[PDB]
Amino acid sequence: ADLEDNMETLNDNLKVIEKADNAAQVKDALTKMAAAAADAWSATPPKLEDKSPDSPEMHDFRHGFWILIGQIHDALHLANEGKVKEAQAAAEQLKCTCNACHQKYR
Amino acid sequence: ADLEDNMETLNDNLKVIEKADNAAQVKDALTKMAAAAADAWSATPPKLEDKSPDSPEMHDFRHGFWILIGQIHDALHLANEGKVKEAQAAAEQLKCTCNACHQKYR
Amino acid sequence: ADLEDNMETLNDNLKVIEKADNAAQVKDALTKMAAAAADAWSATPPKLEDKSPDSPEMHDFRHGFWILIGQIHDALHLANEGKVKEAQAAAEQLKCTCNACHQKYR
Amino acid sequence: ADLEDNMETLNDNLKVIEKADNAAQVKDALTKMAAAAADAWSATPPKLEDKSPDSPEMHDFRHGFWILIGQIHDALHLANEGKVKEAQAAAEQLKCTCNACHQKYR
Ligand code: HEM
Ligand code: HEM
Ligand code: HEM
Ligand code: HEM
Ligand SMILES: [Zn+2]
Ligand SMILES: [Zn+2]
Ligand SMILES: [Zn+2]
Ligand SMILES: [Zn+2]
Repeated sequence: ADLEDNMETLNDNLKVIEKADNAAQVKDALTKMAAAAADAWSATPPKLEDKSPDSPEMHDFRHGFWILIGQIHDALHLANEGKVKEAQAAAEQLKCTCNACHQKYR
Repeated sequence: ADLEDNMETLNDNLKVIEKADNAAQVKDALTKMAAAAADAWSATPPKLEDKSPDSPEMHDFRHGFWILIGQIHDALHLANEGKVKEAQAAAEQLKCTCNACHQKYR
Repeated sequence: ADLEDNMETLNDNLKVIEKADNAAQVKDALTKMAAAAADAWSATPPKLEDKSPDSPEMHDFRHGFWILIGQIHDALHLANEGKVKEAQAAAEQLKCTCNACHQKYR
Repeated sequence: ADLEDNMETLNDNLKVIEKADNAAQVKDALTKMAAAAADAWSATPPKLEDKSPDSPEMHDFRHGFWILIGQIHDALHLANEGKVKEAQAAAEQLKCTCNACHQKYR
Protein backbone atom coordinates (compact mmCIF):
# COMPACT_ATOMS: atom_id res chain seq x y z
CA ALA A 1 0.00 0.00 0.00
CA ASP A 2 1.16 3.49 0.95
CA LEU A 3 4.66 4.63 1.83
CA GLU A 4 4.01 4.72 5.60
CA ASP A 5 2.67 1.13 5.65
CA ASN A 6 5.65 -0.10 3.65
CA MET A 7 8.00 1.73 6.05
CA GLU A 8 6.23 0.06 8.99
CA THR A 9 6.71 -3.43 7.55
CA LEU A 10 10.38 -2.62 6.83
CA ASN A 11 10.85 -1.51 10.47
CA ASP A 12 8.81 -4.35 12.02
CA ASN A 13 10.73 -6.99 10.05
CA LEU A 14 14.16 -5.47 10.69
CA LYS A 15 13.41 -5.86 14.41
CA VAL A 16 12.31 -9.48 13.80
CA ILE A 17 15.71 -10.18 12.18
CA GLU A 18 17.56 -8.57 15.12
CA LYS A 19 15.78 -10.85 17.61
CA ALA A 20 15.67 -14.01 15.45
CA ASP A 21 16.87 -17.42 16.71
CA ASN A 22 16.82 -19.26 13.39
CA ALA A 23 17.26 -18.90 9.64
CA ALA A 24 13.57 -19.48 8.81
CA GLN A 25 12.61 -16.40 10.88
CA VAL A 26 15.22 -14.25 9.10
CA LYS A 27 14.22 -15.58 5.62
CA ASP A 28 10.52 -14.78 6.22
CA ALA A 29 11.34 -11.29 7.49
CA LEU A 30 13.65 -10.47 4.53
CA THR A 31 11.06 -11.74 2.03
CA LYS A 32 8.50 -9.35 3.52
CA MET A 33 11.01 -6.47 3.45
CA ALA A 34 11.78 -7.24 -0.23
CA ALA A 35 8.06 -6.92 -1.08
CA ALA A 36 7.67 -3.67 0.92
CA ALA A 37 10.74 -2.08 -0.69
CA ALA A 38 9.51 -3.04 -4.15
CA ASP A 39 6.02 -1.63 -3.43
CA ALA A 40 7.54 1.64 -2.11
CA TRP A 41 9.47 2.20 -5.37
CA SER A 42 6.95 4.52 -7.00
CA ALA A 43 5.92 6.54 -3.94
CA THR A 44 6.38 10.31 -3.66
CA PRO A 45 7.48 11.34 -0.14
CA PRO A 46 5.74 14.36 1.51
CA LYS A 47 8.97 16.41 1.44
CA LEU A 48 9.23 15.93 -2.34
CA GLU A 49 5.52 16.53 -3.16
CA ASP A 50 6.33 19.85 -4.90
CA LYS A 51 9.01 18.28 -7.12
CA SER A 52 8.78 16.69 -10.57
CA PRO A 53 8.87 12.86 -10.86
CA ASP A 54 11.92 13.51 -13.05
CA SER A 55 13.69 15.86 -10.60
CA PRO A 56 17.21 15.09 -9.24
CA GLU A 57 15.57 14.60 -5.83
CA MET A 58 13.10 11.96 -7.08
CA HIS A 59 15.81 10.12 -9.00
CA ASP A 60 17.97 10.15 -5.86
CA PHE A 61 14.97 9.05 -3.79
CA ARG A 62 14.34 6.06 -6.11
CA HIS A 63 18.08 5.31 -6.20
CA GLY A 64 17.98 4.67 -2.42
CA PHE A 65 15.40 1.94 -2.99
CA TRP A 66 17.67 0.35 -5.63
CA ILE A 67 20.39 0.18 -2.97
CA LEU A 68 18.03 -1.21 -0.27
CA ILE A 69 16.58 -3.82 -2.65
CA GLY A 70 20.05 -5.03 -3.64
CA GLN A 71 21.01 -5.30 0.04
CA ILE A 72 17.87 -7.28 0.95
CA HIS A 73 18.59 -9.62 -1.99
CA ASP A 74 22.10 -10.44 -0.75
CA ALA A 75 21.02 -10.74 2.89
CA LEU A 76 18.37 -13.27 1.78
CA HIS A 77 21.00 -15.45 0.09
CA LEU A 78 22.99 -15.51 3.36
CA ALA A 79 19.83 -16.46 5.26
CA ASN A 80 19.06 -19.18 2.66
CA GLU A 81 22.55 -20.62 3.24
CA GLY A 82 21.60 -20.89 6.93
CA LYS A 83 24.13 -18.22 7.89
CA VAL A 84 22.02 -16.55 10.60
CA LYS A 85 24.73 -14.29 12.11
CA GLU A 86 26.00 -13.22 8.66
CA ALA A 87 22.43 -12.44 7.53
CA GLN A 88 21.75 -10.48 10.73
CA ALA A 89 24.99 -8.54 10.16
CA ALA A 90 23.87 -7.83 6.57
CA ALA A 91 20.50 -6.60 7.88
CA GLU A 92 22.32 -4.32 10.34
CA GLN A 93 24.24 -2.87 7.35
CA LEU A 94 20.83 -2.10 5.72
CA LYS A 95 20.33 0.54 8.44
CA CYS A 96 23.00 2.74 6.87
CA THR A 97 20.72 2.91 3.79
CA CYS A 98 17.54 3.48 5.86
CA ASN A 99 19.25 6.26 7.80
CA ALA A 100 20.80 7.92 4.71
CA CYS A 101 17.44 8.32 2.99
CA HIS A 102 15.64 9.48 6.16
CA GLN A 103 18.33 12.13 6.75
CA LYS A 104 17.68 13.59 3.26
CA TYR A 105 13.94 13.04 2.68
CA ARG A 106 12.07 12.24 5.93
CA ALA B 1 -0.78 -2.62 -12.61
CA ASP B 2 -0.91 -6.23 -13.84
CA LEU B 3 1.96 -8.43 -15.07
CA GLU B 4 1.01 -8.15 -18.77
CA ASP B 5 0.90 -4.33 -18.62
CA ASN B 6 4.28 -4.17 -16.91
CA MET B 7 5.75 -6.52 -19.54
CA GLU B 8 4.36 -4.31 -22.30
CA THR B 9 6.02 -1.21 -20.82
CA LEU B 10 9.30 -3.16 -20.42
CA ASN B 11 9.13 -4.22 -24.09
CA ASP B 12 8.03 -0.79 -25.40
CA ASN B 13 10.84 1.00 -23.58
CA LEU B 14 13.54 -1.51 -24.51
CA LYS B 15 12.70 -0.78 -28.15
CA VAL B 16 12.87 2.98 -27.44
CA ILE B 17 16.41 2.50 -26.06
CA GLU B 18 17.52 0.52 -29.14
CA LYS B 19 16.27 3.29 -31.48
CA ALA B 20 17.37 6.25 -29.31
CA ASP B 21 19.54 9.11 -30.60
CA ASN B 22 20.22 10.84 -27.27
CA ALA B 23 20.85 10.16 -23.55
CA ALA B 24 17.61 11.86 -22.46
CA GLN B 25 15.56 9.28 -24.38
CA VAL B 26 17.52 6.36 -22.87
CA LYS B 27 17.27 7.85 -19.35
CA ASP B 28 13.49 8.28 -19.59
CA ALA B 29 12.97 4.77 -20.99
CA LEU B 30 15.13 3.13 -18.28
CA THR B 31 13.28 5.05 -15.57
CA LYS B 32 9.99 3.67 -16.92
CA MET B 33 11.43 0.13 -17.04
CA ALA B 34 12.64 0.43 -13.42
CA ALA B 35 9.09 1.33 -12.27
CA ALA B 36 7.54 -1.51 -14.30
CA ALA B 37 10.02 -4.09 -12.97
CA ALA B 38 9.45 -2.99 -9.36
CA ASP B 39 5.66 -3.13 -9.85
CA ALA B 40 5.94 -6.65 -11.32
CA TRP B 41 7.79 -7.88 -8.20
CA SER B 42 4.78 -9.30 -6.43
CA ALA B 43 2.99 -10.81 -9.45
CA THR B 44 2.15 -14.50 -9.80
CA PRO B 45 2.64 -15.72 -13.39
CA PRO B 46 -0.10 -17.93 -14.97
CA LYS B 47 2.26 -20.94 -15.12
CA LEU B 48 2.94 -20.72 -11.35
CA GLU B 49 -0.69 -20.14 -10.27
CA ASP B 50 -0.87 -23.58 -8.62
CA LYS B 51 2.34 -22.98 -6.64
CA SER B 52 2.86 -21.53 -3.16
CA PRO B 53 4.24 -17.97 -2.87
CA ASP B 54 7.05 -19.63 -0.88
CA SER B 55 7.79 -22.35 -3.47
CA PRO B 56 11.26 -22.71 -5.08
CA GLU B 57 9.61 -21.63 -8.35
CA MET B 58 8.20 -18.36 -6.93
CA HIS B 59 11.47 -17.50 -5.16
CA ASP B 60 13.31 -18.13 -8.44
CA PHE B 61 10.66 -16.09 -10.30
CA ARG B 62 11.13 -13.09 -7.99
CA HIS B 63 14.90 -13.54 -8.07
CA GLY B 64 14.84 -12.83 -11.85
CA PHE B 65 13.27 -9.45 -11.12
CA TRP B 66 16.04 -8.73 -8.61
CA ILE B 67 18.54 -9.35 -11.44
CA LEU B 68 16.61 -7.20 -13.94
CA ILE B 69 16.22 -4.31 -11.46
CA GLY B 70 19.97 -4.37 -10.73
CA GLN B 71 20.78 -4.28 -14.46
CA ILE B 72 18.38 -1.41 -15.12
CA HIS B 73 20.01 0.49 -12.22
CA ASP B 74 23.49 0.13 -13.72
CA ALA B 75 22.31 0.97 -17.24
CA LEU B 76 20.72 4.20 -15.96
CA HIS B 77 24.02 5.28 -14.38
CA LEU B 78 25.73 4.86 -17.78
CA ALA B 79 22.88 6.85 -19.42
CA ASN B 80 23.25 9.55 -16.72
CA GLU B 81 26.96 9.81 -17.58
CA GLY B 82 25.85 10.52 -21.18
CA LYS B 83 27.33 7.21 -22.37
CA VAL B 84 24.57 6.42 -24.89
CA LYS B 85 26.30 3.50 -26.66
CA GLU B 86 27.37 1.90 -23.35
CA ALA B 87 23.84 2.26 -21.94
CA GLN B 88 22.36 0.78 -25.14
CA ALA B 89 24.77 -2.16 -24.85
CA ALA B 90 23.77 -2.56 -21.18
CA ALA B 91 20.10 -2.59 -22.22
CA GLU B 92 20.87 -5.29 -24.81
CA GLN B 93 22.44 -7.34 -21.99
CA LEU B 94 19.08 -7.05 -20.14
CA LYS B 95 17.58 -9.31 -22.82
CA CYS B 96 19.56 -12.28 -21.48
CA THR B 97 17.53 -11.83 -18.24
CA CYS B 98 14.23 -11.28 -20.08
CA ASN B 99 14.78 -14.41 -22.18
CA ALA B 100 15.91 -16.59 -19.25
CA CYS B 101 12.73 -15.92 -17.24
CA HIS B 102 10.46 -16.33 -20.27
CA GLN B 103 11.98 -19.71 -21.15
CA LYS B 104 11.23 -21.03 -17.64
CA TYR B 105 7.95 -19.29 -16.72
CA ARG B 106 6.24 -17.80 -19.79
CA ALA C 1 49.19 -13.81 -12.85
CA ASP C 2 48.72 -12.53 -16.25
CA LEU C 3 45.46 -11.76 -18.20
CA GLU C 4 45.71 -14.81 -20.50
CA ASP C 5 46.10 -17.22 -17.56
CA ASN C 6 43.15 -15.66 -15.71
CA MET C 7 41.04 -15.99 -18.86
CA GLU C 8 42.08 -19.66 -19.15
CA THR C 9 40.85 -20.36 -15.60
CA LEU C 10 37.59 -18.49 -16.26
CA ASN C 11 36.97 -20.58 -19.39
CA ASP C 12 38.07 -23.90 -17.84
CA ASN C 13 35.83 -23.44 -14.79
CA LEU C 14 32.82 -22.24 -16.82
CA LYS C 15 32.98 -25.58 -18.67
CA VAL C 16 33.24 -27.44 -15.33
CA ILE C 17 29.99 -25.73 -14.22
CA GLU C 18 28.24 -26.70 -17.49
CA LYS C 19 29.17 -30.37 -17.00
CA ALA C 20 28.71 -30.48 -13.20
CA ASP C 21 26.55 -33.09 -11.46
CA ASN C 22 26.56 -31.57 -7.95
CA ALA C 23 26.67 -28.27 -6.05
CA ALA C 24 30.18 -28.85 -4.62
CA GLN C 25 31.61 -28.93 -8.17
CA VAL C 26 29.80 -25.69 -9.10
CA LYS C 27 30.82 -23.99 -5.81
CA ASP C 28 34.50 -24.85 -6.32
CA ALA C 29 34.49 -23.67 -9.96
CA LEU C 30 32.79 -20.35 -9.14
CA THR C 31 35.23 -19.69 -6.28
CA LYS C 32 38.11 -20.19 -8.74
CA MET C 33 36.44 -17.83 -11.26
CA ALA C 34 35.95 -15.21 -8.53
CA ALA C 35 39.68 -15.25 -7.77
CA ALA C 36 40.64 -15.09 -11.47
CA ALA C 37 38.25 -12.19 -12.18
CA ALA C 38 39.60 -10.24 -9.17
CA ASP C 39 43.20 -10.88 -10.27
CA ALA C 40 42.37 -9.70 -13.82
CA TRP C 41 41.04 -6.36 -12.50
CA SER C 42 44.17 -4.30 -13.05
CA ALA C 43 45.32 -5.85 -16.34
CA THR C 44 45.77 -3.83 -19.53
CA PRO C 45 44.57 -5.74 -22.61
CA PRO C 46 46.80 -5.73 -25.75
CA LYS C 47 44.19 -3.73 -27.71
CA LEU C 48 44.26 -0.95 -25.10
CA GLU C 49 48.06 -0.84 -24.59
CA ASP C 50 48.29 2.59 -26.26
CA LYS C 51 45.57 4.06 -24.01
CA SER C 52 45.87 5.80 -20.64
CA PRO C 53 44.80 3.87 -17.50
CA ASP C 54 42.34 6.77 -17.07
CA SER C 55 40.90 6.49 -20.61
CA PRO C 56 37.16 5.89 -21.25
CA GLU C 57 38.23 2.54 -22.74
CA MET C 58 40.12 1.44 -19.60
CA HIS C 59 37.27 2.54 -17.33
CA ASP C 60 34.88 0.57 -19.55
CA PHE C 61 37.25 -2.40 -19.52
CA ARG C 62 37.40 -2.45 -15.70
CA HIS C 63 33.63 -1.93 -15.50
CA GLY C 64 33.09 -5.24 -17.32
CA PHE C 65 35.02 -6.97 -14.53
CA TRP C 66 32.78 -5.36 -11.90
CA ILE C 67 29.79 -6.82 -13.78
CA LEU C 68 31.43 -10.26 -14.01
CA ILE C 69 32.46 -10.26 -10.32
CA GLY C 70 28.91 -9.32 -9.26
CA GLN C 71 27.41 -12.13 -11.35
CA ILE C 72 29.89 -14.72 -10.02
CA HIS C 73 29.03 -13.64 -6.46
CA ASP C 74 25.29 -14.17 -6.99
CA ALA C 75 25.77 -17.46 -8.82
CA LEU C 76 27.83 -18.72 -5.87
CA HIS C 77 25.00 -17.90 -3.44
CA LEU C 78 22.67 -20.05 -5.60
CA ALA C 79 25.23 -22.89 -5.59
CA ASN C 80 25.62 -22.50 -1.79
CA GLU C 81 21.85 -22.98 -1.43
CA GLY C 82 22.25 -26.25 -3.39
CA LYS C 83 20.35 -24.87 -6.38
CA VAL C 84 22.49 -26.57 -9.05
CA LYS C 85 20.25 -25.84 -12.07
CA GLU C 86 19.74 -22.20 -11.00
CA ALA C 87 23.50 -21.71 -10.49
CA GLN C 88 24.23 -23.30 -13.88
CA ALA C 89 21.68 -20.97 -15.48
CA ALA C 90 23.33 -18.04 -13.70
CA ALA C 91 26.75 -19.13 -15.04
CA GLU C 92 25.25 -19.36 -18.54
CA GLN C 93 24.13 -15.72 -18.12
CA LEU C 94 27.79 -14.84 -17.35
CA LYS C 95 28.56 -15.56 -21.01
CA CYS C 96 26.66 -12.43 -22.07
CA THR C 97 29.30 -10.40 -20.17
CA CYS C 98 32.25 -12.52 -21.36
CA ASN C 99 31.08 -12.04 -24.96
CA ALA C 100 30.38 -8.30 -24.56
CA CYS C 101 33.92 -7.53 -23.39
CA HIS C 102 35.56 -9.79 -25.98
CA GLN C 103 33.61 -8.12 -28.82
CA LYS C 104 34.96 -4.69 -27.79
CA TYR C 105 38.45 -5.44 -26.46
CA ARG C 106 39.68 -8.90 -27.53
CA ALA D 1 50.76 -6.09 -2.56
CA ASP D 2 50.01 -7.24 0.98
CA LEU D 3 46.88 -6.75 3.06
CA GLU D 4 48.30 -3.92 5.19
CA ASP D 5 49.38 -1.92 2.11
CA ASN D 6 45.96 -2.36 0.50
CA MET D 7 44.31 -1.20 3.74
CA GLU D 8 46.57 1.87 3.81
CA THR D 9 45.54 2.85 0.27
CA LEU D 10 41.86 2.25 1.11
CA ASN D 11 42.21 4.49 4.17
CA ASP D 12 44.29 7.21 2.45
CA ASN D 13 41.88 7.46 -0.49
CA LEU D 14 38.76 7.48 1.69
CA LYS D 15 40.22 10.56 3.42
CA VAL D 16 40.92 12.15 0.01
CA ILE D 17 37.23 11.67 -0.91
CA GLU D 18 36.10 13.29 2.38
CA LYS D 19 38.27 16.40 1.74
CA ALA D 20 37.70 16.57 -2.05
CA ASP D 21 36.45 19.72 -3.80
CA ASN D 22 35.95 18.25 -7.30
CA ALA D 23 34.65 15.11 -9.05
CA ALA D 24 38.09 14.34 -10.58
CA GLN D 25 39.60 13.93 -7.11
CA VAL D 26 36.78 11.61 -6.02
CA LYS D 27 36.97 9.59 -9.26
CA ASP D 28 40.73 9.08 -8.91
CA ALA D 29 40.48 8.04 -5.26
CA LEU D 30 37.63 5.57 -5.89
CA THR D 31 39.57 4.00 -8.79
CA LYS D 32 42.54 3.44 -6.47
CA MET D 33 40.27 1.96 -3.78
CA ALA D 34 38.73 -0.44 -6.35
CA ALA D 35 42.20 -1.70 -7.27
CA ALA D 36 43.24 -2.13 -3.62
CA ALA D 37 40.00 -3.99 -2.72
CA ALA D 38 40.44 -6.29 -5.73
CA ASP D 39 44.04 -6.96 -4.73
CA ALA D 40 43.05 -7.71 -1.11
CA TRP D 41 40.54 -10.37 -2.28
CA SER D 42 42.80 -13.37 -1.79
CA ALA D 43 44.56 -12.25 1.41
CA THR D 44 44.42 -14.22 4.65
CA PRO D 45 44.13 -11.96 7.72
CA PRO D 46 46.40 -12.67 10.75
CA LYS D 47 43.37 -13.57 12.92
CA LEU D 48 42.29 -16.25 10.40
CA GLU D 49 45.79 -17.72 9.78
CA ASP D 50 44.90 -21.03 11.46
CA LYS D 51 41.67 -21.40 9.46
CA SER D 52 41.09 -23.26 6.17
CA PRO D 53 40.69 -21.15 2.99
CA ASP D 54 37.31 -22.94 2.77
CA SER D 55 36.26 -22.16 6.36
CA PRO D 56 33.05 -20.18 7.14
CA GLU D 57 35.28 -17.37 8.40
CA MET D 58 37.29 -17.14 5.17
CA HIS D 59 34.11 -17.21 3.05
CA ASP D 60 32.69 -14.40 5.22
CA PHE D 61 35.99 -12.48 5.02
CA ARG D 62 35.97 -12.65 1.21
CA HIS D 63 32.25 -11.77 1.13
CA GLY D 64 33.04 -8.44 2.84
CA PHE D 65 35.33 -7.58 -0.07
CA TRP D 66 32.63 -8.36 -2.63
CA ILE D 67 30.34 -5.95 -0.71
CA LEU D 68 33.04 -3.26 -0.59
CA ILE D 69 33.81 -3.69 -4.32
CA GLY D 70 30.11 -3.33 -5.19
CA GLN D 71 29.81 -0.13 -3.15
CA ILE D 72 32.97 1.39 -4.67
CA HIS D 73 31.55 0.60 -8.11
CA ASP D 74 28.27 2.44 -7.39
CA ALA D 75 30.06 5.37 -5.76
CA LEU D 76 32.23 5.74 -8.89
CA HIS D 77 29.14 5.96 -11.14
CA LEU D 78 27.87 8.82 -8.94
CA ALA D 79 31.28 10.55 -9.21
CA ASN D 80 31.33 10.03 -13.02
CA GLU D 81 27.96 11.75 -13.17
CA GLY D 82 29.63 14.73 -11.45
CA LYS D 83 27.54 14.23 -8.30
CA VAL D 84 30.30 15.04 -5.79
CA LYS D 85 28.10 15.25 -2.68
CA GLU D 86 26.23 12.02 -3.54
CA ALA D 87 29.54 10.22 -4.20
CA GLN D 88 30.98 11.51 -0.92
CA ALA D 89 27.86 10.27 0.89
CA ALA D 90 28.23 6.90 -0.86
CA ALA D 91 31.88 6.75 0.28
CA GLU D 92 30.74 7.49 3.86
CA GLN D 93 28.36 4.52 3.59
CA LEU D 94 31.44 2.40 2.69
CA LYS D 95 32.63 2.86 6.29
CA CYS D 96 29.79 0.63 7.53
CA THR D 97 31.46 -2.19 5.54
CA CYS D 98 35.02 -1.26 6.63
CA ASN D 99 33.92 -1.18 10.28
CA ALA D 100 31.90 -4.42 10.11
CA CYS D 101 34.86 -6.47 8.84
CA HIS D 102 37.35 -4.85 11.26
CA GLN D 103 35.09 -5.64 14.26
CA LYS D 104 35.05 -9.33 13.27
CA TYR D 105 38.50 -9.94 11.80
CA ARG D 106 40.95 -7.13 12.72
C1 HEM E 1 15.02 -1.20 6.11
C2 HEM E 1 15.15 0.13 5.91
C3 HEM E 1 14.09 1.16 6.38
C4 HEM E 1 13.40 1.20 7.52
C5 HEM E 1 13.46 0.20 8.70
C6 HEM E 1 12.54 2.35 7.49
C7 HEM E 1 11.67 2.74 8.48
C8 HEM E 1 10.83 3.83 8.44
C9 HEM E 1 9.86 4.19 9.46
C10 HEM E 1 9.57 3.41 10.78
C11 HEM E 1 9.25 5.30 9.06
C12 HEM E 1 8.15 6.07 9.81
C13 HEM E 1 6.76 5.67 9.30
C14 HEM E 1 5.81 6.58 10.01
O1 HEM E 1 5.39 6.24 11.16
O2 HEM E 1 5.49 7.66 9.43
C15 HEM E 1 9.82 5.70 7.79
C16 HEM E 1 9.43 6.80 7.05
C17 HEM E 1 9.97 7.19 5.86
N1 HEM E 1 10.96 6.53 5.12
FE1 HEM E 1 11.86 4.77 5.72
N2 HEM E 1 12.75 3.00 6.30
C18 HEM E 1 13.70 2.32 5.60
C19 HEM E 1 14.19 2.66 4.36
C20 HEM E 1 13.88 3.80 3.65
C21 HEM E 1 14.43 4.16 2.36
C22 HEM E 1 15.49 3.33 1.59
C23 HEM E 1 13.86 5.31 1.98
C24 HEM E 1 14.11 6.13 0.68
C25 HEM E 1 14.82 5.62 -0.35
C26 HEM E 1 12.95 5.72 3.03
C27 HEM E 1 12.18 6.86 3.02
C28 HEM E 1 11.25 7.23 3.97
C29 HEM E 1 10.42 8.42 3.91
C30 HEM E 1 10.40 9.49 2.80
C31 HEM E 1 9.57 8.39 5.18
C32 HEM E 1 8.49 9.39 5.63
C33 HEM E 1 7.15 8.83 5.11
C34 HEM E 1 6.00 9.80 5.19
O3 HEM E 1 6.13 10.84 5.89
O4 HEM E 1 4.93 9.53 4.54
N3 HEM E 1 12.97 4.78 4.03
N4 HEM E 1 10.78 4.78 7.43
C1 HEM F 1 13.36 -6.22 -20.31
C2 HEM F 1 13.12 -7.54 -20.21
C3 HEM F 1 11.72 -8.14 -20.54
C4 HEM F 1 10.96 -7.91 -21.63
C5 HEM F 1 11.31 -6.99 -22.83
C6 HEM F 1 9.74 -8.68 -21.50
C7 HEM F 1 8.69 -8.73 -22.40
C8 HEM F 1 7.51 -9.43 -22.27
C9 HEM F 1 6.36 -9.37 -23.17
C10 HEM F 1 6.28 -8.47 -24.42
C11 HEM F 1 5.41 -10.21 -22.70
C12 HEM F 1 4.01 -10.47 -23.31
C13 HEM F 1 2.96 -9.59 -22.64
C14 HEM F 1 1.57 -9.91 -23.15
O1 HEM F 1 1.17 -9.36 -24.21
O2 HEM F 1 0.85 -10.70 -22.49
C15 HEM F 1 5.94 -10.84 -21.50
C16 HEM F 1 5.30 -11.76 -20.70
C17 HEM F 1 5.79 -12.36 -19.57
N1 HEM F 1 7.04 -12.10 -18.97
FE1 HEM F 1 8.43 -10.71 -19.61
N2 HEM F 1 9.80 -9.39 -20.30
C18 HEM F 1 11.00 -9.07 -19.69
C19 HEM F 1 11.44 -9.54 -18.48
C20 HEM F 1 10.87 -10.57 -17.74
C21 HEM F 1 11.44 -11.19 -16.56
C22 HEM F 1 12.81 -10.78 -15.96
C23 HEM F 1 10.57 -12.14 -16.14
C24 HEM F 1 10.69 -13.12 -14.94
C25 HEM F 1 11.40 -12.81 -13.84
C26 HEM F 1 9.44 -12.13 -17.05
C27 HEM F 1 8.33 -12.93 -17.01
C28 HEM F 1 7.22 -12.90 -17.84
C29 HEM F 1 6.06 -13.73 -17.66
C30 HEM F 1 5.84 -14.78 -16.55
C31 HEM F 1 5.11 -13.39 -18.80
C32 HEM F 1 3.71 -14.01 -19.04
C33 HEM F 1 2.62 -12.96 -18.78
C34 HEM F 1 1.26 -13.52 -19.09
O3 HEM F 1 1.16 -14.40 -19.98
O4 HEM F 1 0.26 -13.09 -18.45
N3 HEM F 1 9.66 -11.16 -18.00
N4 HEM F 1 7.21 -10.34 -21.27
C1 HEM G 1 33.41 -15.90 -17.81
C2 HEM G 1 33.55 -15.13 -18.91
C3 HEM G 1 34.89 -15.11 -19.68
C4 HEM G 1 35.46 -16.15 -20.31
C5 HEM G 1 34.91 -17.60 -20.40
C6 HEM G 1 36.70 -15.70 -20.89
C7 HEM G 1 37.58 -16.47 -21.61
C8 HEM G 1 38.63 -16.00 -22.37
C9 HEM G 1 39.40 -16.74 -23.34
C10 HEM G 1 39.16 -18.23 -23.71
C11 HEM G 1 40.33 -15.91 -23.85
C12 HEM G 1 41.40 -16.22 -24.94
C13 HEM G 1 42.43 -17.23 -24.43
C14 HEM G 1 43.68 -16.55 -23.94
O1 HEM G 1 44.37 -15.86 -24.75
O2 HEM G 1 44.00 -16.73 -22.73
C15 HEM G 1 40.16 -14.62 -23.21
C16 HEM G 1 40.91 -13.49 -23.45
C17 HEM G 1 40.55 -12.19 -23.18
N1 HEM G 1 39.46 -11.77 -22.43
FE1 HEM G 1 38.12 -13.05 -21.61
N2 HEM G 1 36.85 -14.35 -20.60
C18 HEM G 1 35.75 -13.96 -19.85
C19 HEM G 1 35.53 -12.69 -19.36
C20 HEM G 1 36.08 -11.52 -19.82
C21 HEM G 1 35.65 -10.17 -19.52
C22 HEM G 1 34.46 -9.81 -18.60
C23 HEM G 1 36.46 -9.31 -20.16
C24 HEM G 1 36.39 -7.76 -20.16
C25 HEM G 1 36.34 -7.04 -19.03
C26 HEM G 1 37.43 -10.10 -20.90
C27 HEM G 1 38.45 -9.63 -21.70
C28 HEM G 1 39.40 -10.38 -22.36
C29 HEM G 1 40.51 -9.83 -23.12
C30 HEM G 1 40.86 -8.33 -23.33
C31 HEM G 1 41.28 -11.04 -23.66
C32 HEM G 1 42.57 -11.02 -24.53
C33 HEM G 1 43.79 -11.16 -23.61
C34 HEM G 1 45.06 -11.41 -24.39
O3 HEM G 1 45.01 -12.08 -25.46
O4 HEM G 1 46.15 -10.94 -23.94
N3 HEM G 1 37.17 -11.43 -20.66
N4 HEM G 1 39.12 -14.71 -22.31
C1 HEM H 1 37.05 1.24 2.81
C2 HEM H 1 36.92 0.44 3.87
C3 HEM H 1 38.18 0.08 4.70
C4 HEM H 1 39.09 0.93 5.22
C5 HEM H 1 39.09 2.47 5.13
C6 HEM H 1 40.09 0.14 5.93
C7 HEM H 1 41.19 0.63 6.60
C8 HEM H 1 42.07 -0.12 7.34
C9 HEM H 1 43.19 0.39 8.10
C10 HEM H 1 43.62 1.87 8.22
C11 HEM H 1 43.79 -0.66 8.68
C12 HEM H 1 45.03 -0.59 9.59
C13 HEM H 1 46.29 -0.59 8.74
C14 HEM H 1 46.75 -2.02 8.68
O1 HEM H 1 47.47 -2.47 9.62
O2 HEM H 1 46.37 -2.71 7.69
C15 HEM H 1 43.07 -1.86 8.31
C16 HEM H 1 43.39 -3.15 8.70
C17 HEM H 1 42.70 -4.30 8.44
N1 HEM H 1 41.53 -4.39 7.70
FE1 HEM H 1 40.62 -2.73 6.75
N2 HEM H 1 39.75 -1.18 5.81
C18 HEM H 1 38.59 -1.27 5.06
C19 HEM H 1 37.92 -2.41 4.72
C20 HEM H 1 38.15 -3.68 5.19
C21 HEM H 1 37.34 -4.84 4.92
C22 HEM H 1 36.05 -4.85 4.06
C23 HEM H 1 37.90 -5.89 5.55
C24 HEM H 1 37.39 -7.35 5.59
C25 HEM H 1 36.56 -7.81 4.63
C26 HEM H 1 39.08 -5.39 6.23
C27 HEM H 1 39.95 -6.14 6.99
C28 HEM H 1 41.08 -5.70 7.62
C29 HEM H 1 42.00 -6.56 8.35
C30 HEM H 1 41.87 -8.09 8.52
C31 HEM H 1 43.08 -5.63 8.89
C32 HEM H 1 44.31 -6.03 9.74
C33 HEM H 1 45.42 -6.60 8.87
C34 HEM H 1 46.77 -6.20 9.40
O3 HEM H 1 47.08 -4.98 9.47
O4 HEM H 1 47.56 -7.10 9.75
N3 HEM H 1 39.22 -4.04 5.99
N4 HEM H 1 42.02 -1.49 7.50
ZN1 LIG I 1 26.57 -11.95 -1.17
ZN1 LIG J 1 28.23 -0.04 -13.46
ZN1 LIG K 1 20.72 -13.52 -6.19
ZN1 LIG L 1 23.56 3.36 -8.17
